[PDB]
Amino acid sequence: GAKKSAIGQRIVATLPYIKQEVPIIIVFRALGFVSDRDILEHIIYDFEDPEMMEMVKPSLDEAFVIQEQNVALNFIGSRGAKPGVTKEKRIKYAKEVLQKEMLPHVGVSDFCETKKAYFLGYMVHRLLLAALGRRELDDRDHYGNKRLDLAGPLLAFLFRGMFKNLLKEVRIYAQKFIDRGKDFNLELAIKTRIIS
Amino acid sequence: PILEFLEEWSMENLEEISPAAIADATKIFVNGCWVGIHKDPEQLMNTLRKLRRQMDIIVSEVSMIRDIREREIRIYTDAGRICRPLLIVEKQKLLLK
Amino acid sequence: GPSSQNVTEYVVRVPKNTTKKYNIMAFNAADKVNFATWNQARLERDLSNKPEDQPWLLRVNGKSGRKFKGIKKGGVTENTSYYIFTQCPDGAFEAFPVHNWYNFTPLARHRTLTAEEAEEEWERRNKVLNHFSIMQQR
Amino acid sequence: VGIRFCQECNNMLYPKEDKENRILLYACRNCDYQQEADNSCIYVNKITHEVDELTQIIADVSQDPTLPRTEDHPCQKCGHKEAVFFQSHSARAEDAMRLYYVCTAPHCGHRWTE
Amino acid sequence: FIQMSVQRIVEDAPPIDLQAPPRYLLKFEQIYLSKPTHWERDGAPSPMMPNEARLRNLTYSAPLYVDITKTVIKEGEEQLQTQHQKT
Amino acid sequence: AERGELDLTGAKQNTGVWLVKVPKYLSQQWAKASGRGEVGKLRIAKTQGRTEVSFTLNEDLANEHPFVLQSVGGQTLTVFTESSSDKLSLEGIVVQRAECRPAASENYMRLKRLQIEESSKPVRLSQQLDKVVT
Amino acid sequence: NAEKLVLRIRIMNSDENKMDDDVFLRCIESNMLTDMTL
Ligand SMILES: [Zn+2]
Ligand SMILES: [Zn+2]
Repeated sequence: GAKKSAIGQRIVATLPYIKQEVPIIIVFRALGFVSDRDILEHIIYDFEDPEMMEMVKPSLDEAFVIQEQNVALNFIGSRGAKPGVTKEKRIKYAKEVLQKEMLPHVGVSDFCETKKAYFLGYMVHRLLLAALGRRELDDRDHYGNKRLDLAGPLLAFLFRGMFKNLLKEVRIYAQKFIDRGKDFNLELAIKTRIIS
Repeated sequence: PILEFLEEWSMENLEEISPAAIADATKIFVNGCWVGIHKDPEQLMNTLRKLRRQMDIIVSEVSMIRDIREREIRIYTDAGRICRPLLIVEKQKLLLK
Repeated sequence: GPSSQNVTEYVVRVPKNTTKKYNIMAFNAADKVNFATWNQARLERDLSNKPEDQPWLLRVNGKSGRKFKGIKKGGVTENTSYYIFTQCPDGAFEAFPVHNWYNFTPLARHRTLTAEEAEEEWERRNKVLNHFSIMQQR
Repeated sequence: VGIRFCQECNNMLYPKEDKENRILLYACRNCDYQQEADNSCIYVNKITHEVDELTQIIADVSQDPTLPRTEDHPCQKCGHKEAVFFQSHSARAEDAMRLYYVCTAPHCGHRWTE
Repeated sequence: FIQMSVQRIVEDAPPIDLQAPPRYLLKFEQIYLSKPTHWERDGAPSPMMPNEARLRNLTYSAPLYVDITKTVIKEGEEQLQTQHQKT
Repeated sequence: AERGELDLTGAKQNTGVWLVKVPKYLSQQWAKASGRGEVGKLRIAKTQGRTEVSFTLNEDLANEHPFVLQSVGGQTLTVFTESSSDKLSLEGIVVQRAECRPAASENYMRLKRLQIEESSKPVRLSQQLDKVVT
Repeated sequence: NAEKLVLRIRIMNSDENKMDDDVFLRCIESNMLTDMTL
C-alpha cells in the first residue's frame, strides 16, 4: 500500500479473552506506561541501536491516537469477549484481563503491572531480534523446549477440574437449603462420586 | 529458595532498577519469570553451580542455563524436564576418583 | 591531609516506633526531576477507583505544574529490608525500615484524545494522513 | 538515524519543515513543541546492511567452554596467545564462514576478524 | 501429586462464600489419605491387596479425606465455627 | 498551606541519606529487642584512592558485615514520610546506595537452610492415614 | 567514474509550486524498491 509499506511492519498482541488482537503499544499504555520513551525503555535496552528503534516506529504510529492509560484500557475492553455495557465497565474488564489473564506467570497481584511491562517488552525485544536476524528462531523440535507430563501432573490436571466440580456442587446444594431458610449438612452436600 | 538466594546476592530486582542498567547486565530468569539483572554473570554461575553440587539450596534437578551471547541466565525448577547424570570434569580431569 | 585517611564511625539507633512512616520515592533518571520549582505540591489517593490499598497521586504546583503517579512496588521484600541513614546533631546514624516503595513517573498534560474521539480515528488507524494534523483538528 | 524524544512529555519527535525559515524541525506530536534538527537526515535504510559483526560480538563469549580456542592468533591489544574463534551464524548474511576472534585474557575483550 | 499437588489444589481453592441474612463459609485445610481399602457387601472395610484388585476386578483406590471448617454468621454479633475433621 | 501540602523543606536543605539493603536476620535481631536504642556501629574506612564500608554486629545482639556501594546516577531517589497528624514531609534525597553481604560463606547457608525449613512449616502436605476413617 | 553510484530524486515542481511532502517520499521509496521493475 501507499502508506502501508511506508510505516513498515507493526507489532500486535493477541491477549487471552479478546476476540481480536490489539496494537502492542496499546498494551503498554494500559499497563500504565504512557510516554513513548517509557514504553521503549522496556523494549529497547540500548538506545544507541538505530536498527531496533526503527522496528518499533510503525507500532508507535498505530497506537498514536490512544495517549492515556484509561483510553487504552477502554480500547482493550471494547474488544473483550464480553464487551461492557458502559465505558466504565469496559475499563474494569480490561483491567481484570491484564491483571490475571495476561502473563499470569509474571504475577496476578494488583501491583505487578511493572513486572508485566518488562516481560512484555522482553517478548517484543525478542521478536525484534528475530525480525532483525540477530537471534535464531526457536526450534519446536529442540527437546529442551519440551516438557513431559507424567502421572502426577496429568493427575493434578484432572483433580482441579474434579475438585472445582465438587466445590461447585456443594455451593449449589447449600444454596438450595440456605434459600429455603434451613441450614445444610456438609456431609450430604459433598458428592463423593465426582472425584472417585 | 532460589529467589531468596538470588536476592541476597548482588542481583537487582526489576522494580528497583533503571532501564539504562539492563543493557550491560544479564537478565536472570527463574521458571521463565524475569526476576532481575546481575552485573557479574560468570561469578553467579560458579556460585549457583557450587550450591547445586553441594546440594545446599539448589536441588539436583534444578537446571541453570547461561546464554553468554544473549546475556541471559535461565534457571528452571519446574517439572517435566528430562535430564541425565553426567560426570563433572574440572581442569581436564574427572572429579570421580 | 586528614581527608586522605579520615575514618568516621557513628552509632546506629533503631527506635521501636515512629509517628511518621518511611517510604521510598523513586524518580526515573530521564524524568530530569528538579525540586527548585516545587514551590507547592499535593499528594493524595486516587479517585479513579471510586483507600490504604490504592495508588498515590502526586500533583506539583497545582494544575500548572507536572503531575506524577506513584504505584506500590508489587515485588515484596520478604527476604530483604531497606534502611535509610539520616544525619543528626548527636552524630549517630538512625535507620528506619522502608514501609513502602513507590515509583513515580511524570504525567503529560494536554488535550488527550477522549475515548469517544479515539473511536473515529480507529477507522483511519490503518490509513491516516499527516499525523500532525490530527491533533490540530482536535 | 538519531531518534529524539520530546522534553515535555517524553514522546517521539518527528521531522517537520517550517516554510518560514526552510529548516528541518523535529516537532513533537500532541505537544505543540518543536526542536532544531541538526543531522539533516530523517530516514536511512541500508539494503546491503554491511553491519560489522564485531560491534555485535560480546566479549563475554570468551568464557564459553564450547567454543574452540586457538593459540595461533595472538591478541593485538595485549598479545595474549589464546583466542576464541567462532562464526557469526546470523541471518541476513547469506555467507557465514569467516571466523571472528575474541581475546581470552580477562578484562581484555578485544575482538578482531582475520 | 499425592503428597503436594492434591494438598496444594485443595488449599488453593477459594473458600466457598454463601449468603442467604445468614452467611456461610467453607474452608478446606488438610488432606488425608488412607491405605487402599475395599468395602465388603456387609460394609466392613479391609485393606485391598493389588492381586485381589486384579483378581476381583477392583480399582486400587485410596480414600481421600479433607478437614473442612465451617463458619456461620447471623448478623447477631455471634460467630459459630464448626470443623468436620476428615470429611 | 493545606492538608495535602508537602513539606519540601528537606529538599531545600539538600540533605543526603544512604539507602542500605540488609538481610532479614540482621533486621530480625534488631526486631527482637527493637527498643534498646543500640544495635551496632557503622565503621567507614577511607584510603588515598579507595573507600570501604563495613558494619559490626553488637556483641549482646549476637547472643563482620562488609558493605558494597552502588552507583546512584542511573536513578534519582527521594525519601518522604507521612505524619500521623496528616502532615507529609520530605526527609531528604538519597545520595548513595549500599548493600550488606555475609562474611561467612559455608556455615551461612546453614542459617539460610533453617529459614527455608522454617518458612516450610505452613507448607501443608497430605498425611497417610493408617486406619480408614469410620 | 565515482566509486559510489548515486541518484537524487525530488518531487515535481508543479506540485511544489497534497498528502505530505515528507511521508510521500517514504511511500515512493518503498514503492520503488519492490513494485518498480528495472
Ligand atoms: Zn511532547
Ligand atoms: Zn587481549
